[PDB]
Amino acid sequence: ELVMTQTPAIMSASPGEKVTMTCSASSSVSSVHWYQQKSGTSPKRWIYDTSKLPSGVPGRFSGSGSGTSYSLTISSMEAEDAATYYCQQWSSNPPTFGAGTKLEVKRADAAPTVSIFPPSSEQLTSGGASVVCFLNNFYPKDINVKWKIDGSERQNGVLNSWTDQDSKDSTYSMSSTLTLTKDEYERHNSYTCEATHKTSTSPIVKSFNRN
Amino acid sequence: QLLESGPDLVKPSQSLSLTCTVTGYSITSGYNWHWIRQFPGNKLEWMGYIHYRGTTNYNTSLKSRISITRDSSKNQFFLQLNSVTTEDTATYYCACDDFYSDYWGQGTIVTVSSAKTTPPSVYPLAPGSMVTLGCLVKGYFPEPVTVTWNSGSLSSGVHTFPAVLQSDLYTLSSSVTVPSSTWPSETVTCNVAHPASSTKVDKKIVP
Repeated sequence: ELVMTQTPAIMSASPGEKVTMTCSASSSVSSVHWYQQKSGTSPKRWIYDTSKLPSGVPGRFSGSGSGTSYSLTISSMEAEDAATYYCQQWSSNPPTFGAGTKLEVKRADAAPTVSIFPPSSEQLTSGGASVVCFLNNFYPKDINVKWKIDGSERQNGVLNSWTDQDSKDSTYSMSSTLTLTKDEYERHNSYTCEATHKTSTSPIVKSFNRN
Repeated sequence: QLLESGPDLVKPSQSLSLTCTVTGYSITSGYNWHWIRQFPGNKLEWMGYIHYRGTTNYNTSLKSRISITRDSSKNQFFLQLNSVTTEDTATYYCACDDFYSDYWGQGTIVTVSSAKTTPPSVYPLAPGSMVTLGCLVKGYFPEPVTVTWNSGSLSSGVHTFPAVLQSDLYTLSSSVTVPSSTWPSETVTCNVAHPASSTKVDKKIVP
């Protein structure tokens, strides 16, 4: 029941910039380990004994601290360092972990590529009709999609999902899916997927016509 | 080095069991062999370990439901968590380490639910200079599901989105971008696998 508070939860850094992440213990702890975890893989110990480095961890990384305050510092960031870092303690039982700090990598703003897709035949043959919309490779992550059927924001009944920051170009992608019944789908005509990001004053629109 | 294995869906109140088969080193020679899990939300929790000798050490808050044992002869150790509840749904990893070094497995998801396995329905997403193609995988349970394009030859330019739960069923979508002059000239197919129901579907994206 020894709480580890990591702050901030999310933070972004430009390549080459110094980076420091904090780990605050509710009660004094003698040691502290740090783990790195990238999207899709498993954690990997990054630092043991609050400040020692295991083979394979860049020297740009270093840890320090004592009592109830510990920290992980990156002297100079490289895009390869983007991941989530967890601190952990073995002083008390059980060996608690912090909630992790997600380190985002900053980069120039990039507009999203928008694609909209009408329901497929196979689906419409089961009474289903899901309209899908993809917003690929944009930055910053914060963006907002808006659905419109026959010119009216079809607000509720939408499922959105974000990918983690791309490891190659450092951007984000998202998917928006509005699910309807075959019958309600064939009852309307204009289907528009409207995306408002930081890269454009006016929203980027994309839309098919059921015909 | 380490690979985790065991059933995907386990009913509440029952027991959860996993096997970690190690290769390249005798688990009786050295290292501490741990079981660590990560809950949806990414919160981590060390569950326990067993020394090079059958001596064990468990997380106090699990002491009454957990058991870690091994089979030297087969170079594998196991994990049993009794009386599971939905709160035990997580990705289970096995690992080993000494003061200076650690090795982990790929991790294996286990869902604790009374819900029943449901195969997914794969639908193609064709367009309303590169072209963007899609593939909708919906109505399945539990996780995970795997999606590849053209059996993997089309790996780059692929954006597979995290599944979203709704009405006790997951829905997921995947996208791939290719040169306008490649599709529909060359066939682009999304391959979807859903092990919990032993499902393997292929949907050619038709214009």
